[PDB]
Amino acid sequence: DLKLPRQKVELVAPPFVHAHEQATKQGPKIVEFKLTIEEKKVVIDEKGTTFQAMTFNGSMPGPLMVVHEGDYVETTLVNPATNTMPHNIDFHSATGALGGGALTLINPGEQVVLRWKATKTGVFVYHCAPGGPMIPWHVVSGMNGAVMVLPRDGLNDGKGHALKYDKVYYVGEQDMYVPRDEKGNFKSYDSPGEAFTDTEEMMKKLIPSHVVFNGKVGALTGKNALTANVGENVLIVHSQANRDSRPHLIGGHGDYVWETGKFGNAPEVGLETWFIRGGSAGAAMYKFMQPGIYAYVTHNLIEAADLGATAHFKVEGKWNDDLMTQVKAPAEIP
Amino acid sequence: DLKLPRQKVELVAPPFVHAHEQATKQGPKIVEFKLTIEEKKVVIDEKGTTFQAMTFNGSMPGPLMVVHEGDYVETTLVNPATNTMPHNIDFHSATGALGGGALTLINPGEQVVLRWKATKTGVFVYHCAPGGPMIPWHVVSGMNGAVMVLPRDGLNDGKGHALKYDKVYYVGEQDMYVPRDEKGNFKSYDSPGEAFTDTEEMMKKLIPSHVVFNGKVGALTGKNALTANVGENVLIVHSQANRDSRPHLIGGHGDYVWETGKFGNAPEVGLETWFIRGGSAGAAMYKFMQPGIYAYVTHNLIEAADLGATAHFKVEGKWNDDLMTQVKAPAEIP
Amino acid sequence: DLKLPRQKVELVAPPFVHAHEQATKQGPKIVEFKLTIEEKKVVIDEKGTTFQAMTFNGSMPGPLMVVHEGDYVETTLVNPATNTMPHNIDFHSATGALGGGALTLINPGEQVVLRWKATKTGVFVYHCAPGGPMIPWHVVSGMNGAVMVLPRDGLNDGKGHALKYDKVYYVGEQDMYVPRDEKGNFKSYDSPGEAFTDTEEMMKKLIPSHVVFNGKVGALTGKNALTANVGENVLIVHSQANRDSRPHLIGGHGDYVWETGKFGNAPEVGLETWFIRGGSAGAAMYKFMQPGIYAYVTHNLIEAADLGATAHFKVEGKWNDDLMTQVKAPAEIP
Ligand SMILES: OC[C@H]1O[C@@](CO)(O[C@H]2O[C@H](CO)[C@@H](O)[C@H](O)[C@H]2O)[C@@H](O)[C@@H]1O
Ligand SMILES: OC[C@H]1O[C@@](CO)(O[C@H]2O[C@H](CO)[C@@H](O)[C@H](O)[C@H]2O)[C@@H](O)[C@@H]1O
Ligand SMILES: OC[C@H]1O[C@@](CO)(O[C@H]2O[C@H](CO)[C@@H](O)[C@H](O)[C@H]2O)[C@@H](O)[C@@H]1O
Ligand SMILES: [Cu+2]
Ligand SMILES: [Cu+2]
Ligand SMILES: [Cu+2]
Ligand SMILES: [Cu+2]
Ligand SMILES: [Cu+2]
Ligand SMILES: [Cu+2]
Repeated sequence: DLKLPRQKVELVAPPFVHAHEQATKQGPKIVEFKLTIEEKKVVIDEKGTTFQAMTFNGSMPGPLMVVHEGDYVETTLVNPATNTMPHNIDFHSATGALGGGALTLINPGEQVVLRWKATKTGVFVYHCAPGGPMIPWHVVSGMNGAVMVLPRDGLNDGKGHALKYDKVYYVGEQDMYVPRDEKGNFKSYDSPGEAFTDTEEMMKKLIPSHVVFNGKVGALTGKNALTANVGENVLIVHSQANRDSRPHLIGGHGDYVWETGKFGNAPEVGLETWFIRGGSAGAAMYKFMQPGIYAYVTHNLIEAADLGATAHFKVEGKWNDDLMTQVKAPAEIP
Repeated sequence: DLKLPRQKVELVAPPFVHAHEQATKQGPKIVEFKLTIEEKKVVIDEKGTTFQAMTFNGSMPGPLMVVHEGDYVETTLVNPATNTMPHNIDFHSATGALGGGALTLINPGEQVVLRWKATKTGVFVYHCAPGGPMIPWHVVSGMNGAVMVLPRDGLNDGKGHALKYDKVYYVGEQDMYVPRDEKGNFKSYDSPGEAFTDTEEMMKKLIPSHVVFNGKVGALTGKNALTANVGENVLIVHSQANRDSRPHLIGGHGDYVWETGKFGNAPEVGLETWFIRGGSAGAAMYKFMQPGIYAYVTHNLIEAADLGATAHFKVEGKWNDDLMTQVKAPAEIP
Repeated sequence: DLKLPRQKVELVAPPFVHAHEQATKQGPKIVEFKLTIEEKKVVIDEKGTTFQAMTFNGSMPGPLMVVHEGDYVETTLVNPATNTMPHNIDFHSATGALGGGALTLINPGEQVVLRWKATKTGVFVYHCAPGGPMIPWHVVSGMNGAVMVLPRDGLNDGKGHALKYDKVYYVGEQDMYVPRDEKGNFKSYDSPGEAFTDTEEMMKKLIPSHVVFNGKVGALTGKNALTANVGENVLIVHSQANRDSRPHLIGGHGDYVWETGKFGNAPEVGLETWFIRGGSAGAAMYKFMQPGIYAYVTHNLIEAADLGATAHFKVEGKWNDDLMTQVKAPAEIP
């Protein structure tokens, strides 16, 4: 007999986040979301390597869901008949039934509706988990995203001061396991089922072939670079459902970071690089001080430069010579 | 001339913990423990793979030792003549002599008695360390456990409030390196000595064949699942003497977590997944809110599902529909 | 028009650190440093394995630079014509232009002068980053070091009390990727360019052949052991520009640790093992209580004992039997 107001959310594809309030005068609501599973072959690199992806809402990562502490999150999970496998959903933000996984197993052609109370604040992973060896395989195939549960008074610095972001981006990092043939080329497969045996053999060796942001090498570069202006406070939510990551903003800092991702704890200040434990999401806020190109990377630089894990920010504004200056340009040695 | 009262402890096999007080009105005591080394071939998986184990007290992990700050811990380490190698013990809780290792090297047929003052609170690893390349080999063969040093006033939340657990479990995670033959089957050996060359070659490649809790795949499942009731506050001590781990309670949380494991620091609150640095123990407390099956995993899901690192909790009590409910069971899509 | 006093620093090779004040009554200064790049073939192990190194100032790690909050750091980077490749420098302590990398790219025969304002306190990595796949390759070839930015009032414990160290050491950990030939011996190369193809293939597999402190197996052992006396408070700065590490002082503790390395955050107390995220530096302070040999390791014990990552401390002073004692020496079992 839960008679609270209902609110529908129109999810948007990462790295963007659906519109939301930080601090709110709204009381608890039932917030309604819909996720539709899509299994699909996608291209993950600039060489044309293909991958058997499985996704929530067609994206890797799945979209970021944003609610406030004490809301009830009501998700309709849909598994169309065009898919081949059973799927479910496990929210790390939720309490009971394996995070919802034990209540959401659906075959192709079915849907289910789960409600959970958002009793814990922070950013949290959600992922598919349809039992046994299928659990890692569905997650590393792309079936993961995140939810953010905000305090109703918004974020704070642990010393009584509000922290308000001007914009938020969600960076979902994906470790992928694409097998190679005898001569050393990546293999292509006709279905997720056909990719399973070779993929699992590689998975158990624990070394990914690719580590990407937003589903593909270079996804968050060029036309699709992240953007900001000097003076803007940007929140970057970072998740990794299976493997550790160490985010770093090249040329910047984490001014306020929740590396374990949970807003009941004060943020740490002034970090160079932070650590996202596999199976979690974290968040870092930075106020841009300088214009120009920044790279956002995992600071295993082999992964960042060679395996795919680099995003860019393009930042507009005025250069600050007090903070940094080229005193003397490259010249011949005296 | 140390004339304090003596107290003997009867150690018990993991995941259980010998009986102890949290807050105590006892003053410092000399607490007496005995560990007897056993080298033994064991089965580590449901396929019948064997492993040359080396253990404290016949178990992997070694038993949890519990004392209070300011106690003196007096350990009799015994290396029976039925063993083949020298062994020792290094306590991360202890100060000096390589943690005791430099004072406890014993050949088969010898015993030694070490006393150390428990000046640092928290959970800490202990492990064998008999010099050079033998150090990693004895540890990854199973020669590690943990000790817990409690404040005399018990645990607190860093904000002045007591945190009392209703029960404690010790989960020791073991990375194992079992070599394979040409056709790809795991190899069996007649002695630890015979397993050494092949095992060391694999170890140096840094990828385990198995990652297990309590010594074997499935050790903490079925009849041997962990248990709780709705409303019980459970402390889970987690150690990993060689390699990082990222614990996660599927369907729950870490309500209070000391991921670096040291009680001089306030716990973090409301975590989804925490991080145990290789060479350390950590502790997490959770009050169960929902009945049913939970899985406790490292959230590298490949390790958890495919390499062995999953435990279960079976929890009794009343389902809470406010926290989670299946609004609509699986049905055909409209 | 920046008219502050100038101060030159004479850098010294790691693990030592150039002389500096902790708390200072000096105001902001322009502190002047010079780094000269050297590409050179070096021996990294006791078997005589060679490696194509690239370094700042001829050392791995590069020297520790020490300044105070609000200083301006003016670095002359020199790339002599005896080198073969372009190089640059990226300071994680700096704000803008990819940490300075976008302003410091120099060919063999050129130098550049960069100034940045030290607005963030802590220890921070610096490394070369000359674009694309070259970034990881130059870093894992040895082109990284660290800078320490002290509060002007020196270090504190977060509870109002000064923490003053008696001496500081800088331990730079390097993951190295040396390829093997068919029969399994490590390969030697005539130039960094010639080592590139084989080295990159190995790098992308993410498993190092060697993990060393101060450039070589055994660098910080024997005549070159670290030293202290009972009663001395020693700060150990640890960096790792590419890969995670888990420092541990065998027989000691981290009395005060900033594992994310940033002095705006209070240190954690009483750690056994701490965690240095790849792409960062951290710092730990310990007051020695016992004489004798200590080992300082990463507590992946395979890396420590088998791949090269062990340093020693030799500590003078009086043994404390209250803290630890051998109650009974090794004797035959009754
Ligand atoms: O040329 C035959 C020879 O090649 C190997 C690979 O070294 O196997 C290749 O050819 C087989 C027969 O065509 C294929 O089945 C196999 O997939 C392919 O690798 C050898 O095993 C074989 O003797
Ligand atoms: O059949 C001989 C042929 O097999 C190889 C493996 O490819 O070696 C196998 O046989 C050897 C002789 O019986 C064994 O010593 C060895 O352990 C086994 O792998 C080849 O090396 C050999 O030419
Ligand atoms: O002995 C020839 C035989 O050896 C292999 C390695 O198994 O190749 C070796 O010899 C080649 C010719 O000398 C070299 O080019 C190569 O580098 C070396 O590995 C086989 O490929 C070849 O059939
Ligand atoms: Cu799925
Ligand atoms: Cu999960
Ligand atoms: Cu041993
Ligand atoms: Cu140890
Ligand atoms: Cu360089
Ligand atoms: Cu960097």
